[PDB]
Amino acid sequence: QVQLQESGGGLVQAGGSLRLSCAASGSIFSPNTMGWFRQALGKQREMVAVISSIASTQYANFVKGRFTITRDNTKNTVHLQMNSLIPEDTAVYYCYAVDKSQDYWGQGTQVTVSS
Amino acid sequence: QVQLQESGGGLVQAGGSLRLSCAASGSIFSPNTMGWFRQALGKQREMVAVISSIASTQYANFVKGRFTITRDNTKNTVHLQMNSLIPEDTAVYYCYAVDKSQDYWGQGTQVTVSS
Amino acid sequence: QCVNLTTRTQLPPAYTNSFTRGVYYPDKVFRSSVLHSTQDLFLPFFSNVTWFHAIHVSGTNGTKRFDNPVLPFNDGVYFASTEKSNIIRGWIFGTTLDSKTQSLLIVNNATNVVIKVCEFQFCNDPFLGVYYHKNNKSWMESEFRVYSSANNCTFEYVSQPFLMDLEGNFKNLREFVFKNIDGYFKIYSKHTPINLVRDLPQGFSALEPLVDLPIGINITRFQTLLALHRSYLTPGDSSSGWTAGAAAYYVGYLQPRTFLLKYNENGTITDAVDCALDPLSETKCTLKSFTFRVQPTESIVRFPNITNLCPFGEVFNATRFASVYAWNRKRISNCVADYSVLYNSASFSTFKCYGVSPTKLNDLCFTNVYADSFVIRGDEVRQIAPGQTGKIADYNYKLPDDFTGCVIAWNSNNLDSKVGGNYNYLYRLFRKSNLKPFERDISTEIYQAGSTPCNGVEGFNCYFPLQSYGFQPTNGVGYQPYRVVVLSFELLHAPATVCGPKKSTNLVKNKCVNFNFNGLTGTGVLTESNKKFLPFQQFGRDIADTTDAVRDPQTLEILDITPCSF
Amino acid sequence: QCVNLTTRTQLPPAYTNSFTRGVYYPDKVFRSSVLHSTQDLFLPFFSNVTWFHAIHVSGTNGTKRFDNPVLPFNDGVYFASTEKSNIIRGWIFGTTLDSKTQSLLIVNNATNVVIKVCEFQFCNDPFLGVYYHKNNKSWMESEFRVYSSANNCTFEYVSQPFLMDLEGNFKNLREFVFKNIDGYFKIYSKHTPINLVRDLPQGFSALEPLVDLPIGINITRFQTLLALHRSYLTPGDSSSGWTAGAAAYYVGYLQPRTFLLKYNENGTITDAVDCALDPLSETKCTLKSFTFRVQPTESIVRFPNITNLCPFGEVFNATRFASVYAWNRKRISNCVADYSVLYNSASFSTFKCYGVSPTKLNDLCFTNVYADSFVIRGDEVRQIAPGQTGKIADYNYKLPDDFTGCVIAWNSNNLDSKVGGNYNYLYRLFRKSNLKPFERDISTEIYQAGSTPCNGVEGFNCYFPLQSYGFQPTNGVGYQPYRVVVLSFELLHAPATVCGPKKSTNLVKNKCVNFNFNGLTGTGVLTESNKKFLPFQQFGRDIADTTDAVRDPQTLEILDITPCSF
Amino acid sequence: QCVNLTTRTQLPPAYTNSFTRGVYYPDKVFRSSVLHSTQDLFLPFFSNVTWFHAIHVSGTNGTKRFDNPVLPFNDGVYFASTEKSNIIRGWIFGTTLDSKTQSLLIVNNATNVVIKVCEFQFCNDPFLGVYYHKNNKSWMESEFRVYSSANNCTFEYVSQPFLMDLEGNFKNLREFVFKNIDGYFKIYSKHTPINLVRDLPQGFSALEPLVDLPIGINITRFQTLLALHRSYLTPGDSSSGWTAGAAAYYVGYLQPRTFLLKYNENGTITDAVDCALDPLSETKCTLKSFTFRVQPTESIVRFPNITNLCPFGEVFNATRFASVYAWNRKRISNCVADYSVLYNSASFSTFKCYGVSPTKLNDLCFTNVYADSFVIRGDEVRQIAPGQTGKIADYNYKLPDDFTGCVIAWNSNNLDSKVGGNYNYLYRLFRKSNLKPFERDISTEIYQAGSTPCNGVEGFNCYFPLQSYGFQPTNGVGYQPYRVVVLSFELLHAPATVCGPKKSTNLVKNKCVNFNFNGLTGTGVLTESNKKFLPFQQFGRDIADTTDAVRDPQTLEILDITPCSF
Ligand SMILES: *[C@@H]1O[C@H](CO)[C@@H](O)[C@H](O)[C@H]1NC(C)=O
Ligand SMILES: *[C@@H]1O[C@H](CO)[C@@H](O)[C@H](O)[C@H]1NC(C)=O
Ligand SMILES: *[C@@H]1O[C@H](CO)[C@@H](O)[C@H](O)[C@H]1NC(C)=O
Ligand SMILES: *[C@@H]1O[C@H](CO)[C@@H](O)[C@H](O)[C@H]1NC(C)=O
Ligand SMILES: *[C@@H]1O[C@H](CO)[C@@H](O)[C@H](O)[C@H]1NC(C)=O
Ligand SMILES: *[C@@H]1O[C@H](CO)[C@@H](O)[C@H](O)[C@H]1NC(C)=O
Ligand SMILES: *[C@@H]1O[C@H](CO)[C@@H](O)[C@H](O)[C@H]1NC(C)=O
Repeated sequence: QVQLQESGGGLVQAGGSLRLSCAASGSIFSPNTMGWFRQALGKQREMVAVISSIASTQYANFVKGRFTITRDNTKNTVHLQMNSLIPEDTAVYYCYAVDKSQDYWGQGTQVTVSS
Repeated sequence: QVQLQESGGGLVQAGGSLRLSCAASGSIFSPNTMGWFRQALGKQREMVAVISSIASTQYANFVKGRFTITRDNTKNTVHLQMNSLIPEDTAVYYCYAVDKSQDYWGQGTQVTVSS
Repeated sequence: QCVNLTTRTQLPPAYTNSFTRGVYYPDKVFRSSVLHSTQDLFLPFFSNVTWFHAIHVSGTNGTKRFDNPVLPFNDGVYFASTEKSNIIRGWIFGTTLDSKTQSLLIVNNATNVVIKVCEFQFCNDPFLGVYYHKNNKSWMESEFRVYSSANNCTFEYVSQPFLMDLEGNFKNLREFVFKNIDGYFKIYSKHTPINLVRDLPQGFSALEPLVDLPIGINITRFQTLLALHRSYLTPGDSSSGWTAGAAAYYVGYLQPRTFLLKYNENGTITDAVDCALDPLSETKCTLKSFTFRVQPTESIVRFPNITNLCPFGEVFNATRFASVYAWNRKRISNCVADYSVLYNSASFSTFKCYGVSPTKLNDLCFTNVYADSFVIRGDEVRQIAPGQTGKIADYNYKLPDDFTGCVIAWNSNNLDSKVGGNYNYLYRLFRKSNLKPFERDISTEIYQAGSTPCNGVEGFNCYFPLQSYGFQPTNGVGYQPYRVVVLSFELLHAPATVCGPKKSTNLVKNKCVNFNFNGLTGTGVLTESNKKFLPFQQFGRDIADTTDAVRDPQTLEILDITPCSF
Repeated sequence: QCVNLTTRTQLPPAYTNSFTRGVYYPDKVFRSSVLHSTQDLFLPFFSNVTWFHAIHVSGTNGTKRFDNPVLPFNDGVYFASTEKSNIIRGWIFGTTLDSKTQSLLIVNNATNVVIKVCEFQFCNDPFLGVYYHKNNKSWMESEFRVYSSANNCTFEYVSQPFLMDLEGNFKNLREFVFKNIDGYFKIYSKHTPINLVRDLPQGFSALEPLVDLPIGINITRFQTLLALHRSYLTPGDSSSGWTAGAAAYYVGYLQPRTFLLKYNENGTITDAVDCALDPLSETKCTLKSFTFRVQPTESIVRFPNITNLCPFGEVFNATRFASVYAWNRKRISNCVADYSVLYNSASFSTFKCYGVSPTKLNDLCFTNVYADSFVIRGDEVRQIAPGQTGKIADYNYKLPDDFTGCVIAWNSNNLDSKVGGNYNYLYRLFRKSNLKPFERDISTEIYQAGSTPCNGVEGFNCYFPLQSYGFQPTNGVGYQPYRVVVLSFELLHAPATVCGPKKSTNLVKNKCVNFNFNGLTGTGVLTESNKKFLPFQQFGRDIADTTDAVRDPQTLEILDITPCSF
Repeated sequence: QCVNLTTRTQLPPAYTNSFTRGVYYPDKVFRSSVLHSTQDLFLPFFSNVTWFHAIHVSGTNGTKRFDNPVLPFNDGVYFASTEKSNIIRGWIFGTTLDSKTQSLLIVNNATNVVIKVCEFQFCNDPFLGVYYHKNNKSWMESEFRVYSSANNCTFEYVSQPFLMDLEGNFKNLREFVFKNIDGYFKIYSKHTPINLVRDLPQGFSALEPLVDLPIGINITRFQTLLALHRSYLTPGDSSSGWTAGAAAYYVGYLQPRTFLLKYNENGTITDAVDCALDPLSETKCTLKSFTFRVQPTESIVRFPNITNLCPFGEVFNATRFASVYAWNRKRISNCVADYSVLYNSASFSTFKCYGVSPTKLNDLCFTNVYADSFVIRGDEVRQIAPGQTGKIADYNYKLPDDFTGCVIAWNSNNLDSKVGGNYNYLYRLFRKSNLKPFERDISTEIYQAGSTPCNGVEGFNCYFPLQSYGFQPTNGVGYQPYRVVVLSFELLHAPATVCGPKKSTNLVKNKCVNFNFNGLTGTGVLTESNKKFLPFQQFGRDIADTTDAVRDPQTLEILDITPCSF
């Protein structure tokens, strides 16, 4: 029962910055691949980025050059530093764990930016 | 190259009359529907009148009983008889060839009526 | 209404020999001067047929009573009768011979045949009473007291009498063959004048077909209808009945046999040869002219000592499943697997097994099983099977062309769909190449449809491999969720860990027997073997085509199999 | 625009001989000094080809009118034209040759070819008004008077002219072969200078392929386009046309024939042999070198004189159908079975026939037919078919793997469902064992799910065999009721009683004929036979693989059958 | 905890010869006095195996450092060890040998084995520090310094020691074979006494299977664990270690080979033959007793010159697109379509294909292509896709539920927008009813919004159907104009007129190649030929099929084909 702890969103004015974090507390057999997915009310799931632990980047063009992902090997955590926000980018996000057996999901982080 | 030749406009005092002419050349297959449209500076395209190949007349409520259209089947041309002129009729007019596809317009006739 | 007679007192049986009697025409095809071999249900030659008097007088006082015991009906009946006074009238056929089950009645009065198929409530001593009229005596009036009531009649047949009028040693021998095959009750018959022969004549007579009744019911037992000329209310001292039952009947039971029939020039079967009677008859049948392997006694089943139980419940009743890509694969071993709960639950929409019948899963024994679990749409359920193509079959989960196992899938609208859409499951529309069977690629590398490299950035002609699965509870069946698990069975030359719930039996040795060691089934005799199986050896094949030696699973002892065939 | 021409007056046909003409290259392979046998659409050797004058002057006055008939196009056409003044210009191909259907137009003017496929509105007499201009007279200007209008053009093609310029006895022979195979219009052509031969010359010239047009239309008829040099408005007394139609064209029709073609060293077909022409040519084709089927004229059909109509109405349109337990099958015999009513009704959701195609039941004859009439859920309808499993296929109604018959079923939502639920239809989920096919169990014994006996009383691990089905009009497709009839047809060596709606014919003795006796169809000759058939015998087989003798169903005379082949 | 050692310095590799060693038992059956051919992962005979000293003295000073490189694991490993005092203790297997991946550890201490499967943090130099007790010296106490941390273990196994106690020239040879197949780590082992042989001895010993651990981790890398008798803190000048590493271990890699194994009368593998070693071994394997086609180099594909192209430029690159009522439906046929242009160009915002994948357009051939070109606002170009609604999906363009084809849209600000606004594109908002398939309604009748008729005159509740769109260059993206083309592809049972471009390659003569000439595929060598093909006859043929010559499509030269020498 891999649990994905997500935290670090909220309400921020246009041009601000936030720092999300997702932590996998479960088994996580052998390599993983940690991803972040976007969903605004009325649309589908849009994956922001599915960077693996080793490599492969996998950045999307939606917010090109604005968000970044940091990997912590000691605790095997992932942080989403989101800078230069715009009301379009705002949505609910879910962290994604590919794993060796099955893929899991988070419980959600609200991100809102407007003026 | 389907061409719509425009003639018969100009400057006329209130109460005068003119006879505009729409001349069709090119492909213009048998089922055509030729119309006249009004445009005054600051407004959009207003439907003046239309006649189809059935020879039926469809006129707008703006000009009840003033404009008239006659067809020429031998040359497949159109004539607006333009009578009982008022200064609200001051606007450039254009033909419209419905045909079947790729509707063609003309180059225009300036109509001015004032005292 | 029925009338109660006396107790039958269970007379001891009496037998007699049937000298080549009961040969009927197996087909309706005219054959002339030809020897045709037919494998059908025939009365064996020189067989012991059981013979009963119509009236038997055994008591010291001189009691006269019907001999009409309920006789079994095993794959047809040859019924012969030697009589002179029409004291035999018909038969009843059935399983329980009461209102619970359907039954057949055939009775022949002076005019015609009555054949009925109804839920007769037959009495213990069914029969027909015969009284002559006061002036004519040419015909004889019959009152039927066979059944108390009849219900649910589905057949009625009337025709010319099967049994003619017999109205003083002019006995007649009438032979009949009754068969029940494929819901059809066939009557063959032949009637011949007899003279001075008490038992069955010696000779040959062919039995021509009479009728083929569509009865469509089950028969296990049958009885005989007899005509009583005396009175049950007042039994006379003697001569009230018919000469103390001189007339009587023989009953024999047909068996599956091959007969060689000789059609003469006119098309009549003038001679027959029973292939299983004597070696000379065997020679005649093999040469088609008129001029051995030891069987197993019983079945023994021998399995390992395993008391564990499987997590099949957890796999099939799990709260969450993996996506189509990155499908979860669990190994199940060292447990006893009951597939009846699975096969007979009827809660699965799709259940296909390849390389094994789904009803024999409970019998086989496998080294290991692998459970693959995920969720799909309906139109893609057809894609989980060997030899198929498609985006799942080529990019997500490929079953090999030699797949052996069972794919199971069931509806999951109310588990996996949510009103605004469940986007927790995905697939890959793009990949550089098709998959290998059971290979699971989980890479998320951005696709490169164009000629320019994407470098892990999806722009134009660059797309992320995975697209979400649209689950809504209002979706059509093709777009609805289905939870699917593929159970791949491994049947290898290895000791099995996942078993069936079969009970191992005792080991019977030095005897030809049906055996089943660790799923290997066969027939043969077993002996102690001195063969030097090392602690790890399980099976043995010196000839590489016949398992000469095996290890018993319960007790680790080498028993070598000789074929009890000699 | 078109011009109406005078009546053709239906000139009588005239024929001539085609001495080894019309051989084209069937393939596009280079063969050198080899003999190849090709089975293809060829014009038979020494065939009669019908020839028409371009302009015929047959009236007494001297009227000159084009002979331009509409001719059939049956599996290709060989069109040969002998002319000297380019009076023939092209062809039109199609079925209706009007605006309703698509048509193909091939025309040749002085410059190039015009190939079109459009919805041409061809007039009665298409042609090209051809006129010379005043000074050079090198070329001829053409006015097309072929079609009134063209719409929905789906093809356009131009190339170097099919016919060369002919601008005084230098007659030329232009031979063409037109085929329409697999939506491709294939044109082969050859041009040869001819001298002093009025009709088709004697010799050999192979037709090289010319064009392959992916036309993809249906062609049944074709016509010829002619050049009108004279004026229709003022027809001259004489010489206004071209020498009273000295030019002519011959038309022959291709047929499927086997030819032996001889390719020389350069690869050009030098000679050919028509294998079906003469016994010598047949021998040449048999040896592959250049150096007993008596047919049935008529067909004899014999059926019994039965006027009854089978009671399908009391089965399919019955007001009530029993539960899935109690067999209510209706037996149909001695009646005429019109099956087109059921299979052309298109109201039954399942038509699944095994062993017999559903369109040939109207021709076959059966000993009997059994109609099972029951109501079953839709998702379980797929369980009524041979070789299947499931609660219905195992615990209610079993089907043997060798079924010969048809399962038919339709929706019964508005007939069997009520608002409150119809629990009069009952089902089993539990039995001690599976059935045998056509076994019919109506027992109500309570089954023992546990180890303790139930003794006919429900309780713990004791259940009734009977559950009820909630048939409601709001149920889905999977749960709505379905009315199902299983028609089992019996084909045995017995006389038929449910013979279909055929028409028995008269008798032709001692002549070769296709014959049908009570359902046995075959070919042969019949003679009077002295064989005697026993009343139960209908057929005869002295050799056991061919029916030598047969009984006529109408007259009881026994007729023997001899093979037709001499 | 781990201890850092000195740099390995990358000692140059040294090899030795393996005289028929490493043969194990492939299957678990008893075979006696039989020759069996098995194809499996075997170490090839007389192979070069790499040999490493446990302790190597190579420095000038006399440094004693272990030689324990991390070696590959390619489809199995044959690990032999010749030693005397138990310096080799076990192995570590894994891909990264760190915490990122799972790892396998096998260790043999003085008492038992330890087999663990965990993500150990292996150091650079794992080893066991072995020290004897001060009084007994019978056994050796071992300190493990091979991993830093053990966590998330998924396996544990303990049994009798793999390596027996070796506690002075009685060297012993211990041979192991490690395989990782189907999630199973299989170990085979054999122990022999060796005398006066420095390298692997000459002889035959078969390896009996030891363990068959079920383990999912992939290995592809491994290392040997050794024991230090000396001290890492204080390294002695000499003899502190064990005699400068006379003992050694040899590593070879298994390969897929076919062996002929000879099971003797007692069932042990006595001899083996490697079928791929020498020609005589090949003969022995072919006769199953102890007593050739040239491959093609590359593939060649040649198709004729690409000439006809679609007028996609007249559609996509057109100057003016029509209104949203009169779509420029244009027919496309009889020409070659290159869809790589519009795909790789990627100048189109929307590119959606339904019923066909967008990358295989160049491979499919279509009967017809229909192009509809027009101009539409941003949001509405998003609307065009099957099964959707809206003003345009319901009132101007009718799009079927099943639609095979591609919708293609691009932004058109700089082409269709003017400063004053382009009102030449008209859109409807009112119609009496929704559309039917592909209806191009251009009627201008005034719609009756109220209950009174309009009679072609506007007024109250009377509106013209056509409103104007204000296309301006300052408009937002949603209101900006987009030029759109929908291409509907027709795939039916007719010949194709629109085909993708065929990609031919270069020509290689006088070489054995795979060739594809206009669909004719084969393998062979091609030479210039002096044959005389006709203008047609693309490919020649010999006496019996088997095409000898072909004609190159691009260059009319005739290339004859000779089968590749075999
Ligand atoms: C081991 O398991 C722990 C707890 O489940 C987890 O945090 C860690 O990522 C796993 N892998 C390690 C420690 O390498
Ligand atoms: C899942 O639960 C249902 C509850 O009705 C039960 O009938 C079924 O047997 C369970 N599945 C398994 C595999 O045990
Ligand atoms: C069960 O099997 C084991 C090993 O096969 C054996 O040692 C034991 O005696 C058996 N016990 C019984 C009760 O059969
Ligand atoms: C049953 O009645 C319907 C009435 O519509 C009719 O169409 C159909 O042919 C009938 N079928 C039979 C077998 O009578
Ligand atoms: C009709 O059938 C009867 C039945 O025996 C037969 O007698 C009669 O000849 C038949 N009629 C014809 C015309 O065959
Ligand atoms: C035509 O379209 C092509 C598509 O490849 C592209 O190069 C360009 O946009 C257009 N060029 C011209 C000259 O119209
Ligand atoms: C085909 O194209 C090539 C290269 O453009 C040319 O050399 C060759 O001549 C062409 N084919 C013909 C028949 O001209």
